[PDB]
Amino acid sequence: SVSKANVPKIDVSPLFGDDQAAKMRVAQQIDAASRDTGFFYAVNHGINVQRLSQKTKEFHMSITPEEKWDLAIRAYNKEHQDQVRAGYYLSIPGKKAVESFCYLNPNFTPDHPRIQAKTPTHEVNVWPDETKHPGFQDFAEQYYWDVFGLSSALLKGYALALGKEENFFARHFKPDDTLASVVLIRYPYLDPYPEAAIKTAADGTKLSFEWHEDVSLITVLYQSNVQNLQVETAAGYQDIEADDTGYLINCGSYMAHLTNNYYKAPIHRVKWVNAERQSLPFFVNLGYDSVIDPFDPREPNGKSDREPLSYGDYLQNGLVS
Ligand SMILES: N[C@@H](CCCC(=O)N[C@@H]1C(=O)N2[C@@H]1S[C@H](CO)[C@@H]2C(=O)O)C(=O)O
Ligand SMILES: [Fe+2]
Repeated sequence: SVSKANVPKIDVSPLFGDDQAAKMRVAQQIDAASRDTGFFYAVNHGINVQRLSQKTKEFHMSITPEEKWDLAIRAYNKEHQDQVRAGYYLSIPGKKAVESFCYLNPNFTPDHPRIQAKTPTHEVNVWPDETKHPGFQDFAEQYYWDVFGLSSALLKGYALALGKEENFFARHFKPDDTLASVVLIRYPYLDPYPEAAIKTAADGTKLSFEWHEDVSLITVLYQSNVQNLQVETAAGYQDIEADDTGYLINCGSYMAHLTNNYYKAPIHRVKWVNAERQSLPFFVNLGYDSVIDPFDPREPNGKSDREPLSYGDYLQNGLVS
């Protein structure tokens, strides 16, 4: 069988406070995890994840085919040419099992300057009818800000881990312009399960999704308590244990770029499991114009031979790829 990946549980609660040495001890743990498998569980994070799971389940289980077309991104509904990112991503019964709903910064309203300019990667969220889904929009928007807050705290820990001041990343992660997204992914139980929705890896493993690096600075993920994720290490792919009380954290490829691969974006994949479950990532993205100068923490002078890349260029390029 597959070895279990080392995915430590880190109490991140000091990152919300003013005990600087305690924050450094958290930063060390983040450093160690980042340099090992690239994953850790954030615990004592303050978010009500059971309620998140319950509200998300109520939504997934009550939304109708009519509503899904009405909310569909343009890959599924040609009428919705402005919806590249935000909206409903339909299942295809007999073929594609997964379905999801993505939303972006609630501050991307029609009057937002980037929406007015039609800047790539910015969209105004779409929502189901309030009467059919009472409280869902308000809950989902509040969740965005709850997970934004956790993510800001985690970015302080990453900054300290890399030898920087604690606002090194967080100063570019702002409510008025963050390109961060929430995705509410449903993985269904199906009997029989469509073979066309099952991929097989080179090593024989049945997959729902093949290997990838995340398009993000960091990813902040809640999942149901059903083991499914694997990470590629030198020892081969290893199983990441489930923990539905914590947030699974890893770096995306923007972090790898900025740190000259000192904090790699780990390659990971999703095993096929025939189980009704949830995968609720928050992709921590900066602003469209955010640029952090690449560096290299392994080098005495900290200098890197990588070219600066704006977050908006990174994201546009990554989402297409
Ligand atoms: N629409 C988003 C970007 C979504 C990126 C994405 O689709 N991620 C993969 C996916 O689906 N999975 C990975 S992350 C996560 C596991 O690696 C999830 C899963 O399948 O569980 C946006 O515009 O910002
Ligand atoms: Fe991923």
